[PDB]
Amino acid sequence: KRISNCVADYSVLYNSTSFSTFKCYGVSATKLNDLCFSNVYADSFVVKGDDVRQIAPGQTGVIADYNYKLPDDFTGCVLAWNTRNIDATQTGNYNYKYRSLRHGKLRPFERDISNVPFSPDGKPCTPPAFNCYWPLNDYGFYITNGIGYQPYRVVVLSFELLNAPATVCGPKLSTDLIKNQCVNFNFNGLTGTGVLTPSSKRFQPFQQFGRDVSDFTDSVRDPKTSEILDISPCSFGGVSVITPGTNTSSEVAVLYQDVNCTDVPVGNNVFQTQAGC
Amino acid sequence: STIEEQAKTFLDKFNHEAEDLFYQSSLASWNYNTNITEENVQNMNNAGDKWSAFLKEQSTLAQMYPLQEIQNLTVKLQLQALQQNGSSVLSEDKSKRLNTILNTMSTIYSTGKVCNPDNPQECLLLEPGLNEIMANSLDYNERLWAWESWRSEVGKQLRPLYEEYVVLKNEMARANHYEDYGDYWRGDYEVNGVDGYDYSRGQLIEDVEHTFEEIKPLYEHLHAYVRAKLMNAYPSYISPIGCLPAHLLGDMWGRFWTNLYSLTVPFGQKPNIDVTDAMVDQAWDAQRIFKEAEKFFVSVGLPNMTQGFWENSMLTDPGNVQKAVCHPTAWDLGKGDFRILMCTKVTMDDFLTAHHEMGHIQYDMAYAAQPFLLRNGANEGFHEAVGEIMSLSAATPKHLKSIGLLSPDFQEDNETEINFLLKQALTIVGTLPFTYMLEKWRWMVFKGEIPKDQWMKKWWEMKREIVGVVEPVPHDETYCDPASLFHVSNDYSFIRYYTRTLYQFQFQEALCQAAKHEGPLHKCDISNSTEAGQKLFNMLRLGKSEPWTLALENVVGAKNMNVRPLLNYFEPLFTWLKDQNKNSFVGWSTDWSPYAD
Ligand SMILES: *[C@@H]1O[C@H](CO)[C@@H](O)[C@H](O)[C@H]1NC(C)=O
Ligand SMILES: *[C@@H]1O[C@H](CO)[C@@H](O)[C@H](O)[C@H]1NC(C)=O
Ligand SMILES: *[C@@H]1O[C@H](CO)[C@@H](O)[C@H](O)[C@H]1NC(C)=O
Repeated sequence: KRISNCVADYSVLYNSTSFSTFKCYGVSATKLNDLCFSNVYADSFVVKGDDVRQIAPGQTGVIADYNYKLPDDFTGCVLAWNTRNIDATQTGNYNYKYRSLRHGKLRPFERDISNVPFSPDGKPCTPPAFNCYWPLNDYGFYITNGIGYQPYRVVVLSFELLNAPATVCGPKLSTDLIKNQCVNFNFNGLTGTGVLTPSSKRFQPFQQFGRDVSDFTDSVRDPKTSEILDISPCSFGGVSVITPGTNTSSEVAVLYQDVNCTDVPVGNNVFQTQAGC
Repeated sequence: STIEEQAKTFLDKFNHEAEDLFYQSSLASWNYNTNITEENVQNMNNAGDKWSAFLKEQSTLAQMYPLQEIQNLTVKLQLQALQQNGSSVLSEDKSKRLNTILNTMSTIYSTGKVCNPDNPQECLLLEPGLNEIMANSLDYNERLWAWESWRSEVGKQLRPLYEEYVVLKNEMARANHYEDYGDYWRGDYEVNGVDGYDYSRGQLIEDVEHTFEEIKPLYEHLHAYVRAKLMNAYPSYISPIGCLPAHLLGDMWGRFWTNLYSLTVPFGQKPNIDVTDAMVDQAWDAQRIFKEAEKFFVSVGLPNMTQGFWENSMLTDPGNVQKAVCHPTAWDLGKGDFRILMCTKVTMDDFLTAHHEMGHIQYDMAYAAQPFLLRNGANEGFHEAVGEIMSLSAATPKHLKSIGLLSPDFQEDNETEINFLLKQALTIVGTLPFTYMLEKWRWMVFKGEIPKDQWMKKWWEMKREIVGVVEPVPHDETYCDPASLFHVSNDYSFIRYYTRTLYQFQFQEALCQAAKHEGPLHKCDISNSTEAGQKLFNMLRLGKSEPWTLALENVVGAKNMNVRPLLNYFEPLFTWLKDQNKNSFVGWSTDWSPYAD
């Protein structure tokens, strides 16, 4: 199962469904939202209680190997929850069958829905034949059944991260704005340093990133809120010392040649000149 | 690909299909057991017959696999189990004839009843009614009449059926290349081809005789003491040097001797060991008894019980329209479904029976990981022995003091100690000669050491000789008293109880070895220490994958059947018996009889 353009936060996951088993083998378990999923494979199935641990990377089981193989290569999550009532009946739900025995383990991300008798000699024969023995045996799923074969519903999310268009990719929390400050900025993956102000430039709606005759970025649309931000480079001046003759005295004064008396770190008195502060 | 690979393939398909099939069979059985109704029994013979026919039809395929090709022992025993045809390999007429005669036995013996001689309206069956009076009544005539009538009304109806039964069962045994049905029983412990962990069939008789030779003096002293106490309770009825009447032993056939305690109490002026009154005092129900049993299981190291047991099983007597049998039975069903049937009252005997069946189901849960037809005891006696271990350990005062009854200031004088030893010894000892005589008598009936018109004379003569019990009235060839017993007419061997009894004290000593036991074997409790837990668990799960010999040498470190643990358990009580009976005669005379004088 592939999901698209959403968050997959664990908090909302918990309310809808509660997992008795909630563990990501290949990735972080809690941050199901952080991970940026592309062509994710959310694999839903029903297995008996002992088969729940069998279908897991690092542990190879005949039910796992010949029905839904989990080698270490994928990164994924096992999510099991108790569904005994729905998947079992006092008469017995024979809907589910397990391939208890098969010639070879499934390839990674390989499916087999075949119901054809297993050949012990390796040559398939007709089901009525004595030599061929069916691999798919019906699940023992009863309301009266004990934990040994009690039904449980397990989904394993196996995914190749960014092996396709990224689709389940949690949007991070946004430090949306800052005003009149030399800081770093990230316009939706556009990172730089400068002073930020509101922008009175009517960008064409289709284009979002600006540029200048100086070839630098005047302004660009805020992704979170489609409002434009003006960018200017941070202030840089050359400190120049004024002094009388060192013979005359030792006192000095400093000139900051292109900045107003605001941004100077700061000397008792300040005086702003057309030159600088 | 190879022979063993395809054998494993077939056996694993057999596991994965027989799981559901026998689970359906046991579901129908359980529906019959929790609800006795014609629809339930009609469900019972559908899946049960489907299971028997499944075994036969897949044996027709397993027999195609040769047996003498697998070097391994794990799957070779599975092939042996599937290749055993069971009871369906005979001539077409005679196999079904023996089956329907056995079914007729199971019907008539179980539903039979006896009627008042002067009133053909007062008619009652065996259980209850007859066993309760012959366990507590002081009337000679009442007990004698019940004892005679139960063997008269249905024993006659079972005698010709038993006459056909011995012949047809021996023919079935011969068709399966056995000596007799006694050899079939001796073939239950039949492991082969191990060269050191092996066990023959006649060696069963050898061991039983050799380990009962040590019981004979202890049982002789106990028989002398119980004859003296029967003098005390039933004066002017028995010879001081003779044997015992068959209706004064608490039960129908003299099997269980616990009921004699009210009339064989050594020192009645001392506090009682029976805690049924204490259990009534706290107004306990079945649920509290079973939960306390499970807590004691946790204390020794065995796990809690699953949701299915407390969600499915029947624990109290219904009484209402949904009437059902109430015999204590553990039920292995697979699929994590391990159940128990007991209609439990507030009784100390019921407490120990609850522990007994809890131990059986704990054993079943431990070996649940075994293959489906190896999901059973390594032999027949180990299941019962493990079940009785918990009853024996729980019966000690060291466990009652921790239960909550019997306020924890309990004295440790020799008076109540000897009382408890004798109370346990009645059952433990007096069940052994009866087991010996019944098993040997049936073995030689099936073998042919008794002419078919000599069954009863020899049966009662060895009740006199081995058990020291005399029939109060003469019996002709018309009756059949052994067939008037549950295990003879319902296809159950009896030596499994002897193995239970001996392995019971063997496992007692084994579980006290690691439990830092300080006193003699009688005060030993396996509670609160988990080392006995894994020491019994390295038994509790092997199943029929390994023989009982390897398992027994891992448990107690012994190779052969031994009763010396029982002798050392009862040795202080043996000295007490020798001291007490100095004014009486130790032994019994087979010539005396209530009808011979
Ligand atoms: C984003 O959502 C907020 C919350 O309502 C809203 O105020 C803002 O205008 C939205 N911006 C865009 C670009 O959709
Ligand atoms: C510093 O000034 C004083 C007085 O004007 C003079 O005497 C001296 O030579 C001067 N020294 C230097 C290094 O200019
Ligand atoms: C410095 O601040 C003053 C007062 O806010 C302002 O008039 C001046 O334009 C600022 N400097 C520059 C370079 O804009």
